[PDB]
Amino acid sequence: AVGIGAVFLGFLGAAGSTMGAASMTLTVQARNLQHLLKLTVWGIKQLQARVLAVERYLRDQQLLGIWGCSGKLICCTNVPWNSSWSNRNLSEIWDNMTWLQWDKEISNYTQIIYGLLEESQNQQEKNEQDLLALD
Amino acid sequence: ENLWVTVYYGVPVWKEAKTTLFCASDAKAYEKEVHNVWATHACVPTDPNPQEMVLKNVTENFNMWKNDMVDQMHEDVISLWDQSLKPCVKLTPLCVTLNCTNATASNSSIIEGMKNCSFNITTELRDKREKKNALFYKLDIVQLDGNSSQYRLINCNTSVITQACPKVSFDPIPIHYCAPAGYAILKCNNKTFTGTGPCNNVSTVQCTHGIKPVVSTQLLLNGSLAEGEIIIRSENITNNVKTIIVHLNESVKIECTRPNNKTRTSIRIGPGQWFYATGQVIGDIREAYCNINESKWNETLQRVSKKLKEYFPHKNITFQPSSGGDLEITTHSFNCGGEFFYCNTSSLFNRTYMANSTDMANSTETNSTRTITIHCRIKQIINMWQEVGRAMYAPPIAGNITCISNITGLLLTRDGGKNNTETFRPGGGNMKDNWRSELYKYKVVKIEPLGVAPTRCKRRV
Amino acid sequence: QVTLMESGPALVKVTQTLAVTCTFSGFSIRDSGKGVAWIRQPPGGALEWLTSIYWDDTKYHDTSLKPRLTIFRDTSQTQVILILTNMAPLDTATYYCGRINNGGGWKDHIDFWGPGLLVTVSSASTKGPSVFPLAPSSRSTSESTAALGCLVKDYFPEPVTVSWNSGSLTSGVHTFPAVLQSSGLYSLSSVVTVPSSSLGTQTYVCNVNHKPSNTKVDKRVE
Amino acid sequence: ALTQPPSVSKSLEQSVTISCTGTTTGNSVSWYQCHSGTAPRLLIYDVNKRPSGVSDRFSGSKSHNTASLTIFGLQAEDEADYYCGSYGSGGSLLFGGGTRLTVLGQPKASPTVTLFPPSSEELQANKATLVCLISDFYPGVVKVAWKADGSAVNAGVETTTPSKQSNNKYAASSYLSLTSDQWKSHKSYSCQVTHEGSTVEKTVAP
Ligand SMILES: *[C@@H]1O[C@H](CO)[C@@H](O[C@@H]2O[C@H](CO)[C@@H](O[C@@H]3O[C@H](CO)[C@@H](O[C@@H]4O[C@H](CO)[C@@H](O)[C@H](O)[C@H]4NC(C)=O)[C@H](O[C@H]4O[C@H](CO[C@H]5O[C@H](CO)[C@@H](O)[C@H](O)[C@@H]5O)[C@@H](O)[C@H](O)[C@@H]4O)[C@@H]3O)[C@H](O)[C@H]2NC(C)=O)[C@H](O)[C@H]1NC(C)=O
Ligand SMILES: *[C@@H]1O[C@H](CO)[C@@H](O[C@@H]2O[C@H](CO)[C@@H](O[C@@H]3O[C@H](CO[C@H]4O[C@H](CO)[C@@H](O)[C@H](O)[C@@H]4O)[C@@H](O)[C@H](O[C@H]4O[C@H](CO)[C@@H](O)[C@H](O)[C@@H]4O)[C@@H]3O)[C@H](O)[C@H]2NC(C)=O)[C@H](O)[C@H]1NC(C)=O
Ligand SMILES: *[C@@H]1O[C@H](CO)[C@@H](O[C@@H]2O[C@H](CO)[C@@H](O[C@@H]3O[C@H](CO[C@H]4O[C@H](CO)[C@@H](O)[C@H](O)[C@@H]4O)[C@@H](O)[C@H](O[C@H]4O[C@H](CO)[C@@H](O)[C@H](O)[C@@H]4O)[C@@H]3O)[C@H](O)[C@H]2NC(C)=O)[C@H](O)[C@H]1NC(C)=O
Ligand SMILES: *[C@@H]1O[C@H](CO)[C@@H](O[C@@H]2O[C@H](CO)[C@@H](O[C@@H]3O[C@H](CO)[C@@H](O[C@@H]4O[C@H](CO)[C@@H](O)[C@H](O)[C@H]4NC(C)=O)[C@H](O)[C@@H]3O)[C@H](O)[C@H]2NC(C)=O)[C@H](O)[C@H]1NC(C)=O
Ligand SMILES: *[C@@H]1O[C@H](CO)[C@@H](O[C@@H]2O[C@H](CO)[C@@H](O[C@@H]3O[C@H](CO)[C@@H](O)[C@H](O)[C@@H]3O)[C@H](O)[C@H]2NC(C)=O)[C@H](O)[C@H]1NC(C)=O
Ligand SMILES: *[C@@H]1O[C@H](CO)[C@@H](O[C@@H]2O[C@H](CO)[C@@H](O[C@@H]3O[C@H](CO)[C@@H](O)[C@H](O)[C@@H]3O)[C@H](O)[C@H]2NC(C)=O)[C@H](O)[C@H]1NC(C)=O
Ligand SMILES: *[C@@H]1O[C@H](CO)[C@@H](O[C@@H]2O[C@H](CO)[C@@H](O)[C@H](O)[C@H]2NC(C)=O)[C@H](O)[C@H]1NC(C)=O
Ligand SMILES: *[C@@H]1O[C@H](CO)[C@@H](O)[C@H](O)[C@H]1NC(C)=O
Repeated sequence: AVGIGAVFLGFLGAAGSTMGAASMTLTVQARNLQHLLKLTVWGIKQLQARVLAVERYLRDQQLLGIWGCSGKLICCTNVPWNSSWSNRNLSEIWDNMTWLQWDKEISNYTQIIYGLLEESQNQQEKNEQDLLALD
Repeated sequence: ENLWVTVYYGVPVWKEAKTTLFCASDAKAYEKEVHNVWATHACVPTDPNPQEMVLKNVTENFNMWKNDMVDQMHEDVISLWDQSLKPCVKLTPLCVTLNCTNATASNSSIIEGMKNCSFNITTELRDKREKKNALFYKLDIVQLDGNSSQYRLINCNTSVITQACPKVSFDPIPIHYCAPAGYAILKCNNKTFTGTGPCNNVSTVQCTHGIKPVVSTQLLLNGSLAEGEIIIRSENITNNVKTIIVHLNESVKIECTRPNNKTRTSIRIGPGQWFYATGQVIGDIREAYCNINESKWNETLQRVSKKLKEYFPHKNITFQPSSGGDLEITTHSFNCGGEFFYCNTSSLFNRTYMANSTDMANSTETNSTRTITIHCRIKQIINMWQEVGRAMYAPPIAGNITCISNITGLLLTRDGGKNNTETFRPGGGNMKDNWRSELYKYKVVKIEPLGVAPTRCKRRV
Repeated sequence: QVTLMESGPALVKVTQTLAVTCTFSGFSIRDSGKGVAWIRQPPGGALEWLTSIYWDDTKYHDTSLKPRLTIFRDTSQTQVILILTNMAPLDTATYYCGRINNGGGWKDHIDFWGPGLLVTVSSASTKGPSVFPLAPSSRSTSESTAALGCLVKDYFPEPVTVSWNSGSLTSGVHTFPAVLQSSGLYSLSSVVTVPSSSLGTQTYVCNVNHKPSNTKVDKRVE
Repeated sequence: ALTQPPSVSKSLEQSVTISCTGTTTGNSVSWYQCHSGTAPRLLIYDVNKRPSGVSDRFSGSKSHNTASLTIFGLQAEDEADYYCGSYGSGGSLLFGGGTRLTVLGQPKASPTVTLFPPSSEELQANKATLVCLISDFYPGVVKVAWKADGSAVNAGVETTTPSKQSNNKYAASSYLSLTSDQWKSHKSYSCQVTHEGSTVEKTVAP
């Protein structure tokens, strides 16, 4: 069928180094898409992985649904980047750092950012009733 | 007024596509009785379930000559012979001589050059080598040395010298091909069963019903019967001589075997190899003696001239016996899994056919019952596969065998077709064209589950 | 577009060494299995590939000959080149370079072949041509039914070629393959159609050329 | 290498079939031909693929190992030597022995012939050459004879084997040679072809 980009999904290999060019071209980085009786075992074991990789991919789709980003490839919501997050600044991130560096910077705050998304999404739903609760 | 773009998923559409396919096969014709055998290998058991839904109001293009499946299963299958390439015996990779005049057995046989012979100029020129001996018929007496020849082992002079020994199996199992997921197989039907251009009662399947191997030079046999009359198929039937095929209502029989007995004297030859030096003269009096129920042949030709009157108007029309060259071109072909054999289509098939307001002169004969007998050749040293440098001296089998067949169709060519008495012969074709049989029913498609159209609906912003 | 050429010496000495060069249109395009090759054919024999090079200096070599041959270029100088061992005179042949266009990395195209080189070997060196006009002393034809030309002799080796008033009077020509003059030299004939009774109102010219000596000479037929 | 037959002969009306054998892989064999004394010409490519814009009578075709070539309407001009070419291991490009073609039923034609006398610059050196030219004949058959009075061929028997023209007709030449006194003392100055046993003659005079 098709070749491999680290994994049969997710397609790492266009690492881009600078996050700038990588993000500014993220679309094309996926839009390009016994005789033999032991061939049972040599189908079974990678089949297991192949299926469980799709299950991993579905875990990701669940989070994307949870943040209200279903099917999106770039996405955003209400939440501000409210000052205390490292001050590396827009014009001083992408052009001078890499995705692997940015994780090695940002790794502390992950669950907190995810919780801030969760809360904001759940508020954004009911906030519309401030206009629509007419009965 | 204006328009805009919109997209749909689940849209009913496909496109024709080259691909591999995977095969279902008989569930018991191989079993634990045949360890590691090539027929036991690879492709799966049989599926009882092939459903359909109708293409109500709906029709599709076909072309049996264009379709790739001929190559798909011309590939795979011939690898049986690649698996069968057993090494030459230590005595005979070189062009050895053999010495005899009458047979080394108690007599030379009742029919033709069966004058069995020892190896003599044989590597070491030693009793352990020269005591060993072979069954004879024909090509085995080819000239070597001078006059009073010590005869040539001809098998040495080609790129592969080998034998497919009797443990190997050649049973024509019905394969049932199914396309990969998201591909589909479409089946053409109408009484107009032509097999190229548009087709009306076209139909859908997950898999084909069973279709079987065949290995004939001129007469196709032992398989898919026609729908209820006779029909002819060609790439461009207007052509002078390019190959033609004919498909039959009623399976006319061939009534013969060549039961000439030779005993099971196989030998663990040389350095612990194996060979099939079948000897002795019990049951030696016997021949192919072949026969056919003549009327059941006669009907075809006498109908066929009417069919040809539609393709070639008013002319007298003709068949002649098969074209010359090697015996194989000169003949229809078979092996039972016992002996290689070649019957004289180059004596038979000699009829002219009148085609004015005719009521006469279209046959062998009329009104006798009677049937007929015919005579046929054997070739025990074979270029075992055509179009490859491979050759074998065949391993024989004792007594009579459970064999006979019946005919599904003719392989045909229009030799001499520039003058009245419009002429044809049996034979021609690629070895591939065996597998044209029934496959005119099918084509393979890939599904394409989305598409785009105009609409009046302007999207939100 | 596209055309290829090859060139080198007109003769090599017995147990000396050949070298040859090849230049072209189609200039260093990095196309569909794109490369260049060297091929030879023994005197009146079959074809024989030697070697070839592709859209980078990936390059490949014959098993049977290997040490006998070597291949390179200066890319900037736009000749493909071939260099060889010392020579047994059996290596005399028709030699050619050619262009390659093998698909995505399979499926053969040798899609252009050059005019070739008369690679010839002997213990002896070159010898230059002698030329003679052939028009007879007594005559009987009339109108444009006649044809006339020049003999060439005493040179070694080939090629020599002839043209008719720098191409301008080329019509109704016959040319014959050259034959070995039995002293170990060569000889040639070529002929052009002419008016039987009107020679001297126009002049018909054998423009003879011989590459090994580079000798080029013009003579009247009449 | 690529094994193929040495020679093929058939009637001018007949669509001839030729084949060569791939020793390994094979399913990328190109075809080329060799009308003699000249650079070769491209034929079929990939497999079965027609070369762009060359003569359309040469027939795109396929086989799995007996790689096959054919002509549709055969023509007299098609007499030449035909070659298979192949990819192989690591760029080991492989090639055939050739197969010659002959186009029977062709008429074929009787020789066109010419003879020319010796030249003054030979006469200055005690030399003389008679130049005999033989052309436009069919089949590719020749023998040649001479009558420098009753004398046999002298100072260079030097005569071509049969060679093809621009048309499918054939040609040769011969160069009977003398001293200038042999030329002056002789009086018959004649060359004769004997092509297919047909008597065809030319002679020169002062
Ligand atoms: C980081 O570190 C990496 C290494 O870990 C570096 O990658 C390596 O890069 C070099 C090139 O820069 C590459 O070189 C290899 O050299 C071999 C020896 O020269 C060459 O082998 C050939 O061997 C035959 C033997 O008879 C000779 O005839 C050849 O002349 C010879 N040389 C060449 C140049 O051919 C290796 O060949 C590669 O390519 C062929 C291609 O052939 C196929 O494609 C054709 C397309 O038309 C087709 O016609 C053919 O039929 C073939 O299908 C392949 O067949 C080979 O498998 C091989 O791939 C090769 O040139 C190393 O191989 C690289 N290593 C890796 C792992 O990729 C990297 O550059 C470093 N980078 C930095 C920044 O440091
Ligand atoms: C292949 O295998 C099939 C099946 O085994 C063979 O048989 C076919 O059988 C049918 C049914 O019997 C045949 O059709 C019949 O043909 C008879 C002859 O038709 C001619 O003569 C009549 C006058 O009798 C003319 O009117 C007509 O135009 C023809 O010139 C008819 O007598 C039969 O009539 C019956 O059917 C009609 C229609 O329903 C009824 O209304 C009538 O009352 C009557 O009962 C009938 O039509 C058919 O001919 C056979 N097929 C063919 C093609 O031969 C095949 O013979 C066999 N071989 C071949 C070559 O196909
Ligand atoms: C066309 O279709 C027919 C019908 O299926 C085929 O002929 C039958 O082939 C099968 C399979 O061989 C026969 O059944 C079994 O044959 C065994 C003998 O094998 C010999 O014969 C085959 C060829 O048929 C050779 O290739 C092989 O080398 C051997 O020489 C028997 O051992 C089996 O025995 C069992 O059945 C018999 C009764 O038949 C019992 O008495 C036994 O006790 C035992 O239970 C079995 O017979 C079958 O008999 C064949 N039938 C006919 C009518 O010939 C054709 O082969 C096939 N192909 C072609 C091109 O026509
Ligand atoms: C050419 O070779 C082919 C292939 O061998 C022959 O094809 C078909 O062969 C059968 C059997 O010889 C002929 O007879 C009919 O067969 C069916 C199927 O067996 C019978 O129907 C019922 O079948 C079941 C299961 O087998 C059985 O339990 C029932 O008892 C049986 N009968 C009934 C009433 O239910 C049917 O009775 C016949 O016996 C076929 O006719 C034949 N196929 C065709 C389309 O004709 C072919 O006969 C052969 N021809 C020649 C001349 O050699
Ligand atoms: C969150 O980020 C920190 C820093 O990038 C990750 O490493 C941990 O950082 C603390 C604070 O620097 C280390 O504690 C102590 O820091 C002082 C000053 O640097 C130093 O002198 C002490 O020796 C000590 O290191 C802590 O040890 C360090 N952890 C490790 C294992 O080195 C932290 O892991 C990140 N956590 C997540 C979940 O991202
Ligand atoms: C060659 O084939 C023909 C045609 O099958 C055979 O001739 C005749 O065949 C028919 C059946 O097709 C026989 O009809 C049956 O006759 C019996 C009475 O004997 C009757 O009860 C049945 O209802 C049916 O009508 C017919 O008898 C038969 N005639 C003759 C003279 O044979 C022929 O036998 C075959 N020959 C051989 C050696 O294969
Ligand atoms: C019986 O078989 C032989 C082969 O063993 C046929 O051989 C030749 O076949 C071609 C085509 O029919 C003829 O042109 C040849 O004249 C045949 N040669 C010989 C020596 O017979 C033969 O045709 C068949 N028998 C008959 C009587 O036709
Ligand atoms: C955002 O506000 C919270 C308090 O609501 C504070 O703890 C945090 O440091 C601020 N900055 C970021 C980037 O989280």
